[PDB]
Amino acid sequence: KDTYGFSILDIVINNPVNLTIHFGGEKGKRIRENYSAMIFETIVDGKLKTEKIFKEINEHSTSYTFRSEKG
Amino acid sequence: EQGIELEHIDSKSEFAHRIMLTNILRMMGCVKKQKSARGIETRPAQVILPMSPNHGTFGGDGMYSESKLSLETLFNRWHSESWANQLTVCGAIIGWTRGTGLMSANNIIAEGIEKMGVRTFSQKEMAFNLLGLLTPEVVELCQKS
Repeated sequence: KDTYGFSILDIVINNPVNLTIHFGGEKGKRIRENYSAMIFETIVDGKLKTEKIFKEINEHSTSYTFRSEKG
Repeated sequence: EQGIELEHIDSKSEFAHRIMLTNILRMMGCVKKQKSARGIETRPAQVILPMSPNHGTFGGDGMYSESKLSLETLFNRWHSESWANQLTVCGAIIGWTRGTGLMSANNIIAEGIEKMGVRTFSQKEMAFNLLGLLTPEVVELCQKS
Protein backbone atom coordinates (compact mmCIF):
# COMPACT_ATOMS: atom_id res chain seq x y z
CA LYS A 1 0.00 0.00 0.00
CA ASP A 2 2.68 2.52 1.12
CA THR A 3 5.19 1.73 -1.69
CA TYR A 4 3.21 0.59 -4.77
CA GLY A 5 -0.33 1.77 -3.87
CA PHE A 6 -2.00 -1.67 -3.88
CA SER A 7 -3.10 -4.19 -1.23
CA ILE A 8 -1.73 -7.75 -1.73
CA LEU A 9 -4.60 -8.76 0.66
CA ASP A 10 -7.14 -7.13 -1.74
CA ILE A 11 -5.71 -9.14 -4.70
CA VAL A 12 -5.79 -12.43 -2.68
CA ILE A 13 -9.39 -11.83 -1.40
CA ASN A 14 -11.04 -10.29 -4.55
CA ASN A 15 -8.67 -11.40 -7.42
CA PRO A 16 -9.52 -8.29 -9.52
CA VAL A 17 -9.12 -8.59 -13.34
CA ASN A 18 -7.48 -5.12 -13.52
CA LEU A 19 -5.90 -2.83 -10.93
CA THR A 20 -5.34 0.88 -11.53
CA ILE A 21 -2.76 2.64 -9.36
CA HIS A 22 -3.39 6.43 -9.09
CA PHE A 23 -0.44 8.86 -8.71
CA GLY A 24 -2.50 11.82 -7.45
CA GLY A 25 -1.46 14.00 -4.52
CA GLU A 26 1.80 13.93 -2.54
CA LYS A 27 1.40 10.22 -1.56
CA GLY A 28 0.68 9.36 -5.23
CA LYS A 29 3.83 11.13 -6.47
CA ARG A 30 5.91 9.18 -3.87
CA ILE A 31 4.32 5.89 -5.10
CA ARG A 32 4.96 6.95 -8.72
CA GLU A 33 8.66 7.63 -7.87
CA ASN A 34 8.89 4.07 -6.36
CA TYR A 35 7.55 2.61 -9.70
CA SER A 36 10.05 4.81 -11.68
CA ALA A 37 13.04 4.09 -9.29
CA MET A 38 12.20 0.34 -9.92
CA ILE A 39 15.14 -0.30 -12.37
CA PHE A 40 17.17 -3.18 -13.92
CA GLU A 41 20.86 -2.67 -12.89
CA THR A 42 23.02 -4.51 -15.55
CA ILE A 43 26.87 -4.28 -16.07
CA VAL A 44 27.78 -4.04 -19.85
CA ASP A 45 31.54 -3.49 -20.74
CA GLY A 46 32.31 -2.32 -17.13
CA LYS A 47 29.46 0.30 -17.35
CA LEU A 48 26.21 0.48 -15.23
CA LYS A 49 23.31 0.47 -17.82
CA THR A 50 20.16 1.13 -15.65
CA GLU A 51 16.91 0.21 -17.56
CA LYS A 52 13.29 0.93 -16.34
CA ILE A 53 10.54 -1.62 -15.53
CA PHE A 54 7.24 0.22 -16.28
CA LYS A 55 8.43 2.20 -19.36
CA GLU A 56 4.89 3.74 -19.71
CA ILE A 57 5.28 5.35 -16.18
CA ASN A 58 6.90 8.84 -16.46
CA GLU A 59 6.63 12.12 -14.37
CA HIS A 60 3.34 13.02 -16.31
CA SER A 61 1.59 9.65 -15.60
CA THR A 62 -1.53 9.97 -13.41
CA SER A 63 -2.22 6.23 -13.30
CA TYR A 64 -0.92 2.75 -14.22
CA THR A 65 -3.24 -0.24 -14.88
CA PHE A 66 -2.04 -3.83 -14.26
CA ARG A 67 -3.97 -6.07 -16.70
CA SER A 68 -5.05 -9.77 -16.64
CA GLU A 69 -7.52 -11.91 -18.66
CA LYS A 70 -9.04 -13.76 -15.61
CA GLY A 71 -7.56 -12.22 -12.41
CA GLU B 1 -32.45 35.81 -6.18
CA GLN B 2 -33.44 39.20 -7.68
CA GLY B 3 -34.89 42.16 -5.77
CA ILE B 4 -34.23 40.46 -2.40
CA GLU B 5 -32.59 42.95 -0.08
CA LEU B 6 -31.68 42.21 3.55
CA GLU B 7 -35.22 42.82 4.84
CA HIS B 8 -36.73 40.40 2.25
CA ILE B 9 -34.38 37.46 3.00
CA ASP B 10 -36.87 34.62 3.50
CA SER B 11 -37.67 31.06 2.34
CA LYS B 12 -36.34 31.38 -1.18
CA SER B 13 -32.98 32.84 -0.04
CA GLU B 14 -32.53 30.20 2.62
CA PHE B 15 -33.23 27.52 0.03
CA ALA B 16 -30.89 29.19 -2.49
CA HIS B 17 -28.18 29.30 0.20
CA ARG B 18 -28.69 25.56 0.84
CA ILE B 19 -28.13 24.87 -2.88
CA MET B 20 -25.22 27.23 -3.33
CA LEU B 21 -23.35 26.63 -0.08
CA THR B 22 -24.54 24.05 2.38
CA ASN B 23 -25.21 21.24 -0.09
CA ILE B 24 -21.92 21.94 -1.91
CA LEU B 25 -20.16 21.25 1.39
CA ARG B 26 -22.35 18.15 1.81
CA MET B 27 -21.57 16.97 -1.75
CA MET B 28 -17.84 17.40 -1.10
CA GLY B 29 -18.28 15.62 2.19
CA CYS B 30 -20.08 12.71 0.48
CA VAL B 31 -17.28 12.33 -2.07
CA LYS B 32 -14.73 12.45 0.72
CA LYS B 33 -16.68 9.73 2.63
CA GLN B 34 -16.94 7.49 -0.49
CA LYS B 35 -13.29 7.81 -1.35
CA SER B 36 -12.16 7.25 2.29
CA ALA B 37 -14.50 4.18 2.70
CA ARG B 38 -12.69 2.64 -0.34
CA GLY B 39 -9.18 3.70 0.79
CA ILE B 40 -8.71 6.06 -2.19
CA GLU B 41 -5.96 8.46 -1.00
CA THR B 42 -4.22 9.07 -4.37
CA ARG B 43 -7.05 10.18 -6.68
CA PRO B 44 -8.40 13.45 -5.32
CA ALA B 45 -11.43 15.10 -6.92
CA GLN B 46 -10.75 18.68 -7.98
CA VAL B 47 -13.64 20.88 -6.82
CA ILE B 48 -14.06 23.85 -9.15
CA LEU B 49 -15.84 26.29 -6.86
CA PRO B 50 -17.88 29.00 -8.54
CA MET B 51 -16.63 31.99 -6.56
CA SER B 52 -17.70 35.54 -7.24
CA PRO B 53 -16.17 39.02 -7.00
CA ASN B 54 -19.78 39.99 -5.87
CA HIS B 55 -19.70 40.02 -2.05
CA GLY B 56 -22.72 42.31 -1.49
CA THR B 57 -21.60 44.93 -4.07
CA PHE B 58 -24.79 44.84 -6.28
CA GLY B 59 -27.35 44.21 -3.54
CA GLY B 60 -30.81 42.77 -3.96
CA ASP B 61 -29.52 39.20 -4.50
CA GLY B 62 -30.77 37.58 -1.30
CA MET B 63 -28.07 35.37 0.28
CA TYR B 64 -26.11 35.06 -3.00
CA SER B 65 -23.13 36.99 -1.67
CA GLU B 66 -23.13 35.04 1.58
CA SER B 67 -23.14 31.73 -0.38
CA LYS B 68 -20.28 32.85 -2.57
CA LEU B 69 -18.10 34.40 0.13
CA SER B 70 -18.60 31.35 2.47
CA LEU B 71 -17.02 29.05 -0.21
CA GLU B 72 -13.73 30.89 0.44
CA THR B 73 -13.39 29.08 3.79
CA LEU B 74 -12.54 25.93 1.77
CA PHE B 75 -9.11 27.38 0.90
CA ASN B 76 -8.20 27.23 4.63
CA ARG B 77 -10.21 24.13 5.51
CA TRP B 78 -8.20 22.11 2.95
CA HIS B 79 -5.12 22.57 5.24
CA SER B 80 -6.92 22.35 8.63
CA GLU B 81 -9.09 19.21 8.21
CA SER B 82 -8.47 15.62 7.02
CA TRP B 83 -9.94 15.66 3.46
CA ALA B 84 -7.05 17.11 1.44
CA ASN B 85 -6.10 13.74 -0.09
CA GLN B 86 -9.69 13.19 -1.33
CA LEU B 87 -10.53 16.67 -2.60
CA THR B 88 -8.58 19.58 -4.01
CA VAL B 89 -9.87 23.11 -4.02
CA CYS B 90 -9.91 25.21 -7.17
CA GLY B 91 -11.59 28.53 -6.54
CA ALA B 92 -12.67 30.10 -9.81
CA ILE B 93 -13.56 33.78 -9.30
CA ILE B 94 -15.91 33.98 -12.26
CA GLY B 95 -16.15 37.31 -14.04
CA TRP B 96 -19.04 39.03 -15.82
CA THR B 97 -20.37 36.21 -18.04
CA ARG B 98 -23.20 37.34 -20.39
CA GLY B 99 -26.30 35.15 -21.18
CA THR B 100 -26.69 32.97 -18.00
CA GLY B 101 -29.67 32.31 -15.67
CA LEU B 102 -28.00 34.58 -13.03
CA MET B 103 -26.65 37.41 -15.30
CA SER B 104 -28.90 37.66 -18.50
CA ALA B 105 -30.77 40.58 -16.71
CA ASN B 106 -27.41 42.59 -16.93
CA ASN B 107 -26.49 42.14 -20.70
CA ILE B 108 -27.51 45.64 -22.03
CA ILE B 109 -24.66 47.63 -20.25
CA ALA B 110 -21.72 45.26 -21.06
CA GLU B 111 -20.49 47.35 -24.06
CA GLY B 112 -20.23 50.32 -21.60
CA ILE B 113 -18.31 48.34 -18.93
CA GLU B 114 -15.82 47.29 -21.66
CA LYS B 115 -15.21 51.05 -22.60
CA MET B 116 -13.40 51.18 -19.13
CA GLY B 117 -10.75 48.77 -20.68
CA VAL B 118 -12.32 45.85 -18.69
CA ARG B 119 -13.53 42.41 -20.00
CA THR B 120 -16.94 40.72 -19.98
CA PHE B 121 -17.07 37.09 -21.15
CA SER B 122 -19.24 34.96 -23.37
CA GLN B 123 -20.22 31.58 -21.85
CA LYS B 124 -17.84 29.98 -24.38
CA GLU B 125 -14.87 32.07 -23.17
CA MET B 126 -15.68 31.56 -19.52
CA ALA B 127 -16.05 27.80 -20.16
CA PHE B 128 -12.65 27.89 -21.90
CA ASN B 129 -11.20 29.71 -18.86
CA LEU B 130 -12.64 27.14 -16.45
CA LEU B 131 -11.54 24.19 -18.65
CA GLY B 132 -8.05 25.64 -18.20
CA LEU B 133 -8.32 24.69 -14.56
CA LEU B 134 -8.69 20.99 -15.51
CA THR B 135 -5.44 20.90 -17.56
CA PRO B 136 -2.75 18.56 -16.12
CA GLU B 137 -0.59 21.50 -14.87
CA VAL B 138 -3.42 23.19 -12.85
CA VAL B 139 -4.61 19.78 -11.61
CA GLU B 140 -1.09 19.20 -10.19
CA LEU B 141 -1.01 22.73 -8.72
CA CYS B 142 -4.32 22.15 -6.77
CA GLN B 143 -2.85 18.88 -5.42
CA LYS B 144 -0.03 20.98 -3.82
CA SER B 145 -2.36 23.62 -2.37
